[PDB]
Amino acid sequence: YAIVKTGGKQYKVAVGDVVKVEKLESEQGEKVSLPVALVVDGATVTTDAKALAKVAVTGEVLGHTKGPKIRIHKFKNKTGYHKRQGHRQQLTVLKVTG
Amino acid sequence: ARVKRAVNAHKKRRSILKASRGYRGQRSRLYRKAKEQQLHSLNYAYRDRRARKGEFRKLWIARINAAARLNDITYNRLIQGLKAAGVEVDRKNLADIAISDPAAFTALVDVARAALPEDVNA
Amino acid sequence: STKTRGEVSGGGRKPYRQKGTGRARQGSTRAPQFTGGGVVHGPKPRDYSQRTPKKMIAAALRGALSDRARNGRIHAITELVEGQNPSTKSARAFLASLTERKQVLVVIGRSDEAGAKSVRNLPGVHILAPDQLNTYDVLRADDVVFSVEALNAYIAANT
Amino acid sequence: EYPSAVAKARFVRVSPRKARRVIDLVRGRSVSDALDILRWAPQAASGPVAKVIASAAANAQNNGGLDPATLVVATVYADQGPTAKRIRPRAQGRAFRIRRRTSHITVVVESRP
Amino acid sequence: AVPKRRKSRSNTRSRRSQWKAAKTELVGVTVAGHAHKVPRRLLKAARLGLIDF
Amino acid sequence: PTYAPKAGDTTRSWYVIDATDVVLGRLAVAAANLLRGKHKPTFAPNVDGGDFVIVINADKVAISGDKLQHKMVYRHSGYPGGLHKRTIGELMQRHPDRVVEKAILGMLPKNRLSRQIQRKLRVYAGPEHPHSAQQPVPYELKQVAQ
Amino acid sequence: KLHDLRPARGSKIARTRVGRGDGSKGKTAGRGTKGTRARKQVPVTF
RNA sequence: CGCGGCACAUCCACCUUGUGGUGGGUGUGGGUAGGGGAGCGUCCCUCAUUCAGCGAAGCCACCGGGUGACCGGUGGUGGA
RNA sequence: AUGCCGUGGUGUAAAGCGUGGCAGUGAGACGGCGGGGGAUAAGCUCCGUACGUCGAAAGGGAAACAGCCCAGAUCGCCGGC
RNA sequence: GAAAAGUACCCCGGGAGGGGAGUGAAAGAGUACCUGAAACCGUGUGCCUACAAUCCGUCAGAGCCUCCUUUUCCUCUCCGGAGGAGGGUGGUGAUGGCGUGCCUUUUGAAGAAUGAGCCUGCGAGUCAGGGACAUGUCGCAAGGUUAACCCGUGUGGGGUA
Repeated sequence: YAIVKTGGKQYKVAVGDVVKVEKLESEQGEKVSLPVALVVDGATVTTDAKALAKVAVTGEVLGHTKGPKIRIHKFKNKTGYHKRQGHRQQLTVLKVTG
Repeated sequence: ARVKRAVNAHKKRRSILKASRGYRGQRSRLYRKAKEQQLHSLNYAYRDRRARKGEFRKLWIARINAAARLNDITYNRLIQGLKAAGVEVDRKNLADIAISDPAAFTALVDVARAALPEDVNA
Repeated sequence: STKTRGEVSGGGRKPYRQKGTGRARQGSTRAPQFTGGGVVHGPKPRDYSQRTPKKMIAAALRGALSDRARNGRIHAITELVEGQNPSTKSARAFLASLTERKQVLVVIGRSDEAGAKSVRNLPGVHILAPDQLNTYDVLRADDVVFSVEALNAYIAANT
Repeated sequence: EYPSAVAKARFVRVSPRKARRVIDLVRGRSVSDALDILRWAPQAASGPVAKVIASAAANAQNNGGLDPATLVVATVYADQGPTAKRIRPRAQGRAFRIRRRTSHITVVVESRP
Repeated sequence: AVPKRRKSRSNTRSRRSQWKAAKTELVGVTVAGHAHKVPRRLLKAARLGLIDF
Repeated sequence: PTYAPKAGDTTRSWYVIDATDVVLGRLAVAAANLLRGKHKPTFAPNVDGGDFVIVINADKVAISGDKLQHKMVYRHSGYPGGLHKRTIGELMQRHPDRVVEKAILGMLPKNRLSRQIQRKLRVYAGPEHPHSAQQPVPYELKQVAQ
Repeated sequence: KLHDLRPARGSKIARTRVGRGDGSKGKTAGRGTKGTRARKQVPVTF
């Protein structure tokens, strides 16, 4: 297995491993190379750029699954203040093969 | 033109109650009582997502400490060493490794131990 | 129309005095917030009309007519009668054979033999004399029908 | 599975909670023993209920064709009926309200060998 | 003395539910003809025929 | 995420501390963290994890006499006054197990798990521990590094 | 025609409904004080 | 700081090279009374269009949708 | 010493001025530094400061805490310093 | 309900009331009658709860229960998802962290400062005037504009005081 750095974040992945990640420039079926921080083959533990810049994670994208819908407002107190809004982060699903 | 404003009231009224299900007593039955609780509930969620982030950091750190002390090293020196080595690895996945693969964790400890300079002098 | 305080019968009595009752500051039984009460800022019978310039009216009207003429929607006729008597049937056949539309505005003048009679009972058909030629009707109707006399007086009036 | 029979009485002049107090004694009990209980209920308000259960027996046995000896009170309701009200004078001109609450009693019976 | 506040639905139902009648009965009650059941207290009267349904 | 908080995935072994020369503070602290499970990478405050801790020779806990004759323990009743004031040394002569137990309870969190954990503790004043059917695991104290 | 007919941009600004909530203008929504102004428009002369 | 999504001013390049928009960059975006700008929904009228006793409106539940005021769809009751 | 008026260069999306339209405030509190009344007093009170904060500002820390310390939240993140 | 077609008859029952039949398109149209909301009462039922204190929630989050996809497998296999693993909607939510209710008015409030028992409906910044100042936009252009009144029919044309 390996730890991949993507979206400013680190995810634990494996060959054939579906994981929800941040939105990036992709379509429906494209191997996007992503850098890693640590590669673990079960005993060997890597550390340096000699390996980190040597291998990567090439996974395809099957769709763009949306995230959870957040309904929110801010309410302070006796002042009278209700700041209503929403948010739903657009994500995309990555099927790890490399 | 009398408009009979009920419909406009009923929209948000039922919209709130069906989301209010789960509260106790009148908090899940009455509009004007449910409305208030949702104000505080959502402020709580607003701050608690941020707290959730920090709390998960703390749990991950604590578990890292446990593994490190089992490997006869403290958190302070562990992280310092990882910085000197250049291991830009998060605490989340570091803890996951600390559980599912203690051996690789120990290997990272040996890396950090090697990376530490010598002592408390500079 | 509506009805408010002062028009509603009663309500001058002030029961439930202001201390020792445990009740509200009543003051009158026909006040808005009491049922059977008066209306606040209600629909008073406004008589209103947006008085406008003659120049604006005339320009709008001739503008719309010019649009119909540019679009080929003018049907200038000489008369409309089987000699004297009216015929809804005949006018229906003629107009349906000529215009092929629903909404029709007709201009004849003060001639009630069949001009202002055959056109009745025809859904979507309105008829008026030039001096009463508004724009709402014109903009609504597509295939506008004019009599020769209507054009003569109208054009002469507008030089 | 359980071809039940239903009987009920409306506009009964008996207070709901008092009826509840009575019918709590008969949930899941046999018809004949339940009626015996109601015959010897000191509450002196079980009468109407016993009448209703009797109507369950008559319908279950005659309309349905079942054996009364095997009937069990599947469920019983003490529904809140149309409440009326009548005014009562008290001291100092205080005009209080005394209510006349009624109920609707629904009984379901079924054979449970 | 007055109730300062409403009692919660929970506690009002607990007190309301702590209001019940007793259950007493007897089986095997032999009288003339059908063995009608009575309570033990009135059994002797039943044996003497001093009841009516 | 986490993989520890899973029903059945808790190992509760029996550790034994011959708490003689050890001081009260350090003793109670080691028992506290060890009992709660902070030595494990699977620590999960939401659950009653950790191993069981057995305290031996509680009568011998290294407490300075300067506090044996000054530090007091207070047990209020609920009645006017009713402050059952009693010397810690006297408590050591009578029920030292209560002394140690109390010290630990004040080092554990004010929660229900305090009680679920507390029931995992066995403190006996004497040297001999009746419960040897299980596996006693002598535990020693240290300063790890740094 | 009328289904095309529309007005010029900039005319017919929305009427400002006042006492219609906090998101629009406020609870007092204009007479935002507690002195005379909250009950009466003051003579400009005085 | 990082990784991503909206917004107002401004800078730059295009479509009418500010009608109003399109692409990129910097900085900005706690806020009561209160000012400004743009919006959500209900009823009625007109015009055009259009579903409907092969089941409208209102109501109940369910699944989804928008940045918001909110919406759409499905199923049931009911019957204009 | 500070502080203030005015001038000449430099730097900063920009603040400012005059001119019109529509409002609010017109009771302020505390803390820091200088002062009077009071007793060398007060969670006192009347002033000053291009001193702040609260008021109208959430969050961290001070055990809990409107006014002190740090820090001015557009939204999301199971990422770091 | 369009119409009284007003539940004949039979069975419980003192009666009321109910049930089975039956009319009616429909009885989810029975005089207490279109639709039948909410507060409220009540029955059944999945989950939690009798060693534990916090505006009565949120976020973490175990394990049960409902439903459901893939799958070893039940090969009885031209049937099915029985069961199980795993995965995933919607409940319950053990246990931990966090956290002093709205509004009004106040220098200052969760309040031991006030008002609200709950639900439903109603309820508060609008209108007349060729009023007045400023503004956006639309006619004309040293002009512009009519009022009253007249004629005419949908509110059009005249009418210069």
